Amino acid sequence: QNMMRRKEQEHMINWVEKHVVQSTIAKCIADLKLLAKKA
Amino acid sequence: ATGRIVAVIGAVVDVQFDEGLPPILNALEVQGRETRLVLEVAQHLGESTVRTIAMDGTEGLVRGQKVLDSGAPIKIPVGPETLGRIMNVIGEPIDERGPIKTKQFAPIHAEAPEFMEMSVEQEILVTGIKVVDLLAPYAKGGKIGLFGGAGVGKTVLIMELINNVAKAHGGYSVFAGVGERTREGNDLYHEMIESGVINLKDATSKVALVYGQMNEPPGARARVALTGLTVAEYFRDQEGQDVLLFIDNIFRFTQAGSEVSALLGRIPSAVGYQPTLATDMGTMQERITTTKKGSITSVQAIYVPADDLTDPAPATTFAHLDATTVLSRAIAELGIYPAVDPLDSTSRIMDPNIVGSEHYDVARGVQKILQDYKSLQDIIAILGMDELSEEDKLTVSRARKIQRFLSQPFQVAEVFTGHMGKLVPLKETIKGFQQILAGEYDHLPEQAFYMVGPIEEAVAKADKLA
Amino acid sequence: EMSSILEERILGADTSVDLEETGRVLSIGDGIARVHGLRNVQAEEMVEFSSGLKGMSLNLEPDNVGVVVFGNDKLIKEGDIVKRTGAIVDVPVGEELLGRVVDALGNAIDGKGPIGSKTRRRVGLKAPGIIPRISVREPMQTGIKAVDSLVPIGRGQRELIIGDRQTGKTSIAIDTIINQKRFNDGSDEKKKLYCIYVAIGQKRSTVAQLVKRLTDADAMKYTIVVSATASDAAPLQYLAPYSGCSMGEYFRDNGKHALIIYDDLSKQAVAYRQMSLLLRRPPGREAYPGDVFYLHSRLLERAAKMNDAFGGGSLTALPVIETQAGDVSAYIPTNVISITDGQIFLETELFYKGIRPAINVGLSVSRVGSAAQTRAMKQVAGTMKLELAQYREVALLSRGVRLTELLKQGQYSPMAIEEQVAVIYAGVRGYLDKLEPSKITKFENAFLSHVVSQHQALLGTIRADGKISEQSDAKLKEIVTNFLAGF
Amino acid sequence: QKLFVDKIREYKSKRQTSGGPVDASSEYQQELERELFKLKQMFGNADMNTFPTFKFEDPKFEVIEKP
Ligand SMILES: Nc1ncnc2c1ncn2[C@@H]1O[C@H](COP(=O)(O)OP(=O)(O)OP(=O)(O)O)[C@@H](O)[C@H]1O
Ligand SMILES: [Mg+2]
Repeated sequence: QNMMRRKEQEHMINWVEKHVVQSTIAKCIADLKLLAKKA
Repeated sequence: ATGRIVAVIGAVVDVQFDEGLPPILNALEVQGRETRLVLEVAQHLGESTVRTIAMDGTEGLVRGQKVLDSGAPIKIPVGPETLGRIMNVIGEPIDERGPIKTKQFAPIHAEAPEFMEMSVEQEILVTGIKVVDLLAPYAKGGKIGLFGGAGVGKTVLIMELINNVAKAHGGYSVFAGVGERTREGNDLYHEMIESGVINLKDATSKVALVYGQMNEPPGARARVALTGLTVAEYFRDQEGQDVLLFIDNIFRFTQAGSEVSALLGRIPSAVGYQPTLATDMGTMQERITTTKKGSITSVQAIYVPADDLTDPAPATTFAHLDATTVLSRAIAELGIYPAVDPLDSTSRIMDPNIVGSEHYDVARGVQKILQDYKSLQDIIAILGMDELSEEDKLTVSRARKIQRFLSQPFQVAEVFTGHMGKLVPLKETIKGFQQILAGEYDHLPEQAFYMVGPIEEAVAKADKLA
Repeated sequence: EMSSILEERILGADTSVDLEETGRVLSIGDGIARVHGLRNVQAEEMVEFSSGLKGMSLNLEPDNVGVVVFGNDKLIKEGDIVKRTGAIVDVPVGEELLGRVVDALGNAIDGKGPIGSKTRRRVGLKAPGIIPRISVREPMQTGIKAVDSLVPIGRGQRELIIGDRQTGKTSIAIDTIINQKRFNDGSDEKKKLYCIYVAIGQKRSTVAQLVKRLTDADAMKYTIVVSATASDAAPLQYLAPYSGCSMGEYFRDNGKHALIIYDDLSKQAVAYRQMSLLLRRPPGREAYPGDVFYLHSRLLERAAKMNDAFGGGSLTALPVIETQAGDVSAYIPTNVISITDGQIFLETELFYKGIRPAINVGLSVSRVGSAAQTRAMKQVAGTMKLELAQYREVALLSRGVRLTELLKQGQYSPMAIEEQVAVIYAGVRGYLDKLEPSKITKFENAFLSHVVSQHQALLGTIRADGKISEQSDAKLKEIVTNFLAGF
Repeated sequence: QKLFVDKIREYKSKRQTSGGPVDASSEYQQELERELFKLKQMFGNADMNTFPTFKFEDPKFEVIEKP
């Protein structure tokens, strides 16, 4: 049972970041402003 | 990416790329070359230049030739149909029998299996050969040194190991031909076709052949062992088999690495070997292991240069060896086959914690009795063969019956000799030698313990002497 | 489990971005990366490559930085970005490492998750000076009769295990690690010994089986294993001993007692020779660099014994050296003999002749020695050593044969000091001078079982007192004579 | 905090997996059968799911009186 659990977890992790594989720079500008504050 | 050759110095070739540099250990293919010339990246010199070593002849290379990058180190065709088939470092068929229509290609230069993938219990690989499974047992995922020569039959021992491991277990075999003489390679090909290990007309071949001959550049002779290792790793990691990988000489692997590092301009070390001798041997031998998926057991013929066992090449190879079989010509002159020297053959798994106290004690007793027989032999050289000791001649005949019982008919030698090939399980070997040590088979004559299987065949023969 | 992912791995995920200092790889090759940039990088500072690899800033040059790559240079290309870490090369230390198998950089390779270490310690620290140290006094018990009697090892010592291949050096170290279980489970916290086993250039299967032997004996719970095996990069096999030594210096500095095994130092010297020759440095004897002595001596000098003003801790080192054909007058063997405090010569003649452990008593020495024995072991082992010297001189003779067969021992069988003292007593007072030799071991076995099954009180008194008093002397005398009458 | 609201959408997608035990694979099974094969093979060699029934054997004995 624990080995099946670990292997299902592994396939889930590579599938979730395959999901990101299939998938807006407002955060980029925000980080820019933050770094500008970092002087 | 596509680069251009900017330097050709013997077997090293410096290429220059415009946009995408290939990483180290990557196969570049030269364009326009009539054959398939493959360079392997060994260095990044800067200025977008890349130093490589060629896997073939470099004649006719022009500064400016187009060199196309592949992306993978070197991809050889792996699959269940490389068996009974010859290929070279690049993975192309050598045997003039058509292409290898396999399904997948594996890259050479893999990583040794992780720590957590190592199986942790030492286990004997039963080979069905009496003298080996009794006195110097092979370990699963181990390395074995064949200290044989030409006179004593060594090709027969190799073919019989292939046959047994294929039958007892379900394991296929790979034979790497590092730095091998083309004449001897052809001889071995035809001997393995004859003895049925290779089948030219069926799909029942038990061995895949990989050869890097002596007329090939140091890069080839250095990567051919890795090619064989890759075609064995496929079987292990994708079929759960217990593969048997032979390396017809490991010293030529070492010396080819030495030549390669010399060509690249590196400063030599003790005696002249590469500075990376230990790591180059390790990155290869560490892939011959027993993983949780299967195992690869390696039989590596060893040449000892200048007969110095402290030379850096055999002294760095012996760090990886787990067993050792010595094919003496002296034992063969006595008429014993396989001519494995029972006293000079060693194994690291011989201790009672691994093979059990029963196996350990039977083998220890056989060893001690053989040593005492050679002692009583040099004292019989007195020419005064008498029996002022009852136990002395008792043990003399016991040990003669033993050292003849360490003889066995091999299946692969069933066409040359009418004797049938009798592979014997481990427990039957232990039991038979236990009986002969307990003094039971005294009434039996001597020659009924010659070219026999288990003791059942021995007593059947003894009866049939009349 | 699903939320073992969104656990904090997402929320707490270091998804920061910071103004980092960088360099650009000019040329990777021979395990060295010429890197352009890194203007403010420090000498011996750890940098991180684009592939997640790590390296040490060796050569600060005017126009570039030479970086030693801790891993395969296959994963580095020209043009890769190299970030500073601002930290001189250091490893995680602490008690959270006990039970863990790690590689030379402190990363777990046992699949049990990350090491929860809170402290980091530099790998290239300087050994303690003259004042912080104090002479070796406390015994470091190995559980091997031959070692614990004739070649005693104290806490804070450096004792070489030198010998050919396959002569039982790793077995001696593994038994020394297993033997500390009787102390680590007890009550006195000044007798606990935390063991560290650095495996350099070894077969990874051998290290896995070693961890198995330690787990079956329940010795992993107090043991760190640093593994830089045969297939790992030469810089990693170079670094592994200093990583292990810092993990042990953590215990040495906090009033605890560590033991460290380097298995072996010959392979670290070979890895350093590879690195030096690839750096085009001038090769000396046997092509070794000029500073291979410094290589081993700055390492074995950190195994000290602090005084009670610096915590009172210690760190014992058992470096292993493999000789070729029994040559001890080689370069690296004599270097480490110059560094350590003694040797344990294992012989191939003795090992092949069934004498295991194959310790050469005439050549094994311990410069500290007597100052770190118990009183009872001293009482019996003095006479044993005198009689063994007498026997090797004339090679009484029967007494010597009896004693040398009394020194044989089994693998994975470390004896407590009381039982070693009992056996050596039964051997050294003559009580088997007339028993023919081949039964001795048998007798020994039976005898000790007797003494442990029924006379536990005598052994307990020996344990409490440390010496074998006249009362206990006559008691053990009647015990052994009664058994011999029974035997 | 754009990438957390990235990730947990994907995590919820992966959660839609009671209809498919291993999240739309039709692969990674060919090796799981082999790995469990080894697993069962040497964890035992019987119907490990079951409870065991036990055959016992009892000692040998001989003539021990004065012959
Ligand atoms: N004290 C002992 N008693 C009996 N047998 C022993 C003893 N020590 C070792 N052996 C046996 O001899 C073998 C030697 O193995 P060991 O690892 O201890 O030697 P080594 O010096 O480390 O050789 P290597 O260089 O290969 O590591 C052991 O596997 C074991 O089977
Ligand atoms: Mg060892």
